[PDB]
Amino acid sequence: PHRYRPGTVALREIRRYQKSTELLIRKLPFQRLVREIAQDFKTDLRFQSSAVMALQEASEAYLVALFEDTNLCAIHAKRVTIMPKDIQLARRIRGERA
Amino acid sequence: PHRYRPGTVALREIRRYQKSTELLIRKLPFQRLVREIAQDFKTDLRFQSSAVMALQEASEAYLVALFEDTNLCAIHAKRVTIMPKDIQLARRIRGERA
Amino acid sequence: GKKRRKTRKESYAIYVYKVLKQVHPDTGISSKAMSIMNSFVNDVFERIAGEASRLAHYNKRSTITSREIQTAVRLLLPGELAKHAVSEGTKAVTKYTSAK
Amino acid sequence: RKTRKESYAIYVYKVLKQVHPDTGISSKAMSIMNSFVNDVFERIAGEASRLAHYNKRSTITSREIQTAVRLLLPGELAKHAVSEGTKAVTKYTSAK
Amino acid sequence: KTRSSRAGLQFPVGRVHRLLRKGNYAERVGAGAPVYLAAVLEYLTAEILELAGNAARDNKKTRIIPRHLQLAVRNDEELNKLLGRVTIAQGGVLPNIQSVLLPK
Amino acid sequence: KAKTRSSRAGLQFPVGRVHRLLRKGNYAERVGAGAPVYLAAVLEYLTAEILELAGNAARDNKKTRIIPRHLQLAVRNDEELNKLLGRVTIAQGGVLPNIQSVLLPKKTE
Amino acid sequence: DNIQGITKPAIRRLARRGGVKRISGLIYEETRGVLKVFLENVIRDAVTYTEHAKRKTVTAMDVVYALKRQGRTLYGFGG
Amino acid sequence: RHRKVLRDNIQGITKPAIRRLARRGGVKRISGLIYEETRGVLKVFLENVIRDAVTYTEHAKRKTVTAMDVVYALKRQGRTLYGFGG
DNA sequence: ATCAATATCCACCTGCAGATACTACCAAAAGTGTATTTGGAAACTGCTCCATCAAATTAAATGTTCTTAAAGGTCCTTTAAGAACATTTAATTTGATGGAGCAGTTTCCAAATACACTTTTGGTAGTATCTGCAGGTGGATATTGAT
DNA sequence: ATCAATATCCACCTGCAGATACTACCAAAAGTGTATTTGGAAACTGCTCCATCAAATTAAATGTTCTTAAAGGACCTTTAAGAACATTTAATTTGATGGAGCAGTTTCCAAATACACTTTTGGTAGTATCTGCAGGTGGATATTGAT
Ligand SMILES: [Mn+2]
Ligand SMILES: [Mn+2]
Ligand SMILES: [Mn+2]
Ligand SMILES: [Mn+2]
Ligand SMILES: [Mn+2]
Ligand SMILES: [Mn+2]
Ligand SMILES: [Mn+2]
Ligand SMILES: [Mn+2]
Ligand SMILES: [Mn+2]
Ligand SMILES: [Mn+2]
Ligand SMILES: [Mn+2]
Ligand SMILES: [Mn+2]
Ligand SMILES: [Mn+2]
Ligand SMILES: [Mn+2]
Ligand SMILES: [Mn+2]
Repeated sequence: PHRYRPGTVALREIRRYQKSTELLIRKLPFQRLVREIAQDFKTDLRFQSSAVMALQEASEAYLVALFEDTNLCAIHAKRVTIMPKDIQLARRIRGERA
Repeated sequence: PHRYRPGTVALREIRRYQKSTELLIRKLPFQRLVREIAQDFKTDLRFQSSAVMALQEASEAYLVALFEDTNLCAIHAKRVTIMPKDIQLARRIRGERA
Repeated sequence: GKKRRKTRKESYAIYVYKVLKQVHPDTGISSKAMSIMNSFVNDVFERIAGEASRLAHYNKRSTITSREIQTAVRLLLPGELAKHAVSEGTKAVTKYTSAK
Repeated sequence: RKTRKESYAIYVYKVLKQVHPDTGISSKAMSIMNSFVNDVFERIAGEASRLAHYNKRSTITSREIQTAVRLLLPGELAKHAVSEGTKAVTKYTSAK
Repeated sequence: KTRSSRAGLQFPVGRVHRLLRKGNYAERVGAGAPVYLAAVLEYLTAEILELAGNAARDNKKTRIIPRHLQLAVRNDEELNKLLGRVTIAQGGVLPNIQSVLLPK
Repeated sequence: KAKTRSSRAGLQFPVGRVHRLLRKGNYAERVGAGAPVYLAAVLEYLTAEILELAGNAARDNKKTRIIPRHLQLAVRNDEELNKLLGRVTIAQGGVLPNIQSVLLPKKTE
Repeated sequence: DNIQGITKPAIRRLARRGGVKRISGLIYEETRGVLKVFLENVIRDAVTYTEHAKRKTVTAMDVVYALKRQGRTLYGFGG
Repeated sequence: RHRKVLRDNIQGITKPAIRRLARRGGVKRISGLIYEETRGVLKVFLENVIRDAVTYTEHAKRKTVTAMDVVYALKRQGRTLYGFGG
C-alpha cells in the first residue's frame, strides 16, 4: 500500500502543465458556453471553428495568467491556498472592478 | 495634557486630505526633481510652467492611486500598516514590474 | 488689435457652455473646469473616430458613415451611455437627412 | 475565386533562411510571426501617424518612423533598430 | 442656416466634419458621420454637466470646478468606467476610508 | 525592371509593399520615399531577433522546425522582448516553468 | 448547467499551469464567475463586429479584434 | 549664466509629503521603510514620462518642453490627463 | 540507513500529418519615365514667457521624547483540501450528410468629391466693470479620552 | 454617564482674482450650388465549411473514504511607528529684469503626387513527393517516503 505526501502530486502537475501547452479545458463544453453566451447578443449565430478556438486560447491564457497573480496574493497573506479574496484582490488591482 | 490615541489624527488627516484637492508636494522641490531627471535626455532643456504642473498632477494622482492599492494589500495580509512589499505586489499585479 | 497676429486656438468652449445653460441655467464653470471639459470632448472624439477608423479598415471600407460611428459608439461606451447615445445619434441623423 | 490574401510568410522565411538556414517553421508558428509583424507595423505606423499630426505635418518621413521606433521599442532594442533603420535608408540613397 | 441647426444640435456639425477629414480616419467621410458624432458628444457633454451641476449645488456652489467634475464621474459607474484611465486635474478623490481602518 | 527597392537597401522585406500599405492605411496625407525603407528594416530586424532567439530555442529541444512554443520561450526569456509583447498572447505557447520558492520541499526554502 | 460544464478538475489544471499548489473549495464557483465575465465582454464586441459586417457567422477576425481592443491581443489566428 | 548642477533632488520629496499622499490615498499607517521605496517609484514614473515628453521636444526640434509634450507623453504612457490642453 | 514503490530519463522505433517540392496561370503590384503641384525647411524676427535674482514673509521639515498597540512569533485545535481508488458520465472520434451563408461577381445610382464664388462667425484683442468664493473671523456644537 | 480639552462646525464679512461684458475687426470656415466621379448596395450564385446525425472508442469527472497538515485563533513579547512639541530649514511670495526661443511670416525647390506604359511576382490552384517528430514501448537511474 502506497501513499504520497499531500502536495507532491500538485508539484508534479505544476511542472507537468508548465512544460506542456495543450488547452486544458475539454473542447466541447467550452464550445457550448460560447454559444450560450453569444446567444444573448444575437440569436442563431454560427461560429467559425477557428473563431471558437481563438476564444478558448485566450480564455485560457487569461485564467492561467490570473492564477499567477492570484497565487502571489495568497502567498502575500502568508498562505499557500488560493482563496476568493485573493482573486478579488488581484482583479481589483488589475482594473477589472474599481 | 490631552493626548490623542494612535491613529486618530491619522484618520482625521485622511478625511482632511480626501476632502481637498490641493497638491501635497511643495512646488519647488518637485520642480527640481523634474529638471534633474530631464537632464539625462537633454542638456539645457527649458520647461513651460504648465508643463511641469502637468507632471506634478499626474505624479500625485498616480502616487495616490498606488497607495490605495498598496493599502488593500496590507489589509489583505491582516495588516493596517503598508510596507514596501505591498507597493511591490501592487505594482507586480498592475504589470508595472514582473 | 493684433501683435503680427497670433493664430486661432479653437475649443468646444462655447458649446460646452450653451449645454451647461440647457441643464443648469443658474450654474457657472471655471476656466480650469472648462479646460477639463474641453479635453473630455477631444478625448472622446479621438477615441470614437479611431474606433471608426479601424472599423472601416477591417471591412475594406474607404468611408466612415453614420453607421461606422454608430458601431464605434457601441464598442466604446458602456451599457446605458451606449443606449442613450445611439438613441440621440439616430435622432439627429434622421432629423438632418430629411431636412431640405 | 482568387482574392489575394497577401501575408509576410515568405519574407519571414527569407529572413529565417539568413539567421538559420538549417531550420524550418510550422504554419501555426509562422502565423504567429505574421501576426507579430502586422501588430508591430501598426503600432509604429500608428505612433508615427500621431507624431506628424502633433507637429502639423502632412508627410510621414524616415524621421517620423525613427522617433516612433524610439518611443515604442525598449532602450536596447530601440538602439539596434535605429542603426539598422539608418543603414537601410543610407544604403538605399547611396544606390545607383 | 447651419448644418448644426439643420440637425437640431448645439455642437458644431461643420467643425466635427472638418476634424474628421483632418485626422485621416478614412479616405472618405460620409455626411452622416459628423452628425451622429456631434450628437453623441453633445449628449455626453450634457450627462456630465448635469451630474457635476448637482455636485456643485450639493456643496453650496454655483460655479462648477474640476473637483465637481471628479465627484460627478467617480460617483457614476458608467462615466467612471469610460474615463477609467483618465485624470481630472485638480480633482482630488472620493472620500473613502476602508472599514477595517475605522476605530471600533 | 532593373532593381527592387528591397535589395537597394539590402532588405529581404518588401519595401515596395510596405510603402503601399502606408498609403491605404490612412496614416498621413503623404508618405516620404525613405519612410518604408526605414520601416521595412525595423520589421526585418525584429523578425530576425525572434527567429534567431527561437531558432536557438529549437536547438535546446532537438528540433529543426520552429513550433509556437519556441517563440513563447524566445520572447518570455528576453526581458526586452517580453516587454514589447507584454500585452500579446501567443497561441499554443504555454508558460515559462516557474514555481514560487515558498511552495517547495520542506518549509520555506 | 452549461457554466457547470467547466469542470472542477479543468480549473485545477489551469491553477497548476499558473503555479498554484493548494486550492480552496470556493475557487471553482468564483472562477466560473470570472470566465463568464471575460467571455461576455469579448463576445459582446466579437458579435458587434459580426453584426456590423452584416454577417451571421462570428469569424475569427471578429474575435481577434475584440481581444485587441480588450487589450488582450492574440497572435496565430489573425491572418 | 549659471545652469546649476542639479543632483539628488529626490531627497526634496520629504517624508511628511509622502505621508499626506498616502493619507489622501486612505492609508492610516506607514512603515518607515515606505518613504525610500516611494521615492523609488516616483523616480521610475517621472523618468518614463519625461523620456517620452522630451523625445517629442526633440522631434519638434524645440528646446522648450511644452505641456502638450507631457500631455502626449502621458497619453501614450497609458495615463491620460485632462485640463492641460489637447 | 534499509528498502520497496512509483516516477523520471534515457535510448530507440515508426506511421502520417503536415510540410514541401514542381508546374503554370495571372491579375494585380512594383517600376520607370515624364509632366506638374506643393509642404515645410530657411530665413528672419516680433515679442512671449521662462530663467533668475533679491528681500521679505510664511509655511513646512525635522529631530527629538514618550508610549503603546501594532506586528510577529510560538504553540494550540479545528477541519478543510490532497491523494487515491471504484464508478459513471462525458467527451472525443468517425463517417456520412444536408444546406447555411460567406465570399465573387456584375450591376448601377445615391451620394461622395471636386473647384468656385459667397456669407457667416468664432476667435483675438483691447478696454472696463462686475461677482463667487477663499479665507479669516467668532461663537456654538460635536468628538475624543480620561474619568 | 460626567468632565475638559480640542476639533469641527457654520454664520458672517471683505477683498481680489478671476469671470463676464461691452466693442470692434477678420481670416479661416462653413455655406449654397454648381459638374464629375465612384463607393459599395443589391442581387445573384457557387462551394466552403458549419451543423448535426448515430455509433463505435477513448478519456475524464464525480463520489467516496481515510488523512494530514494547513489555516486561523488566543496569548505573549518585542518594537517600531504615532502623537506632540521645540527648533530650524526651506518654500513661497512679490517684484522687477535679460534674454532664449517659440511661432508668425515670406519664400521656392528637392520631393512629393499624378499618370500612362512596361515588367515583373506572390498568391493560387493542382499535383505529388517528402519527412520531422508524436507517441509508441524498453529498461537503467531517480526520486520519495514506507521503515
Ligand atoms: Mn537585465
Ligand atoms: Mn497578530
Ligand atoms: Mn515586532
Ligand atoms: Mn478551520
Ligand atoms: Mn443560400
Ligand atoms: Mn461672434
Ligand atoms: Mn470658506
Ligand atoms: Mn475661529
Ligand atoms: Mn454659530
Ligand atoms: Mn465601383
Ligand atoms: Mn497560520
Ligand atoms: Mn533669440
Ligand atoms: Mn514566383
Ligand atoms: Mn516523444
Ligand atoms: Mn517504456
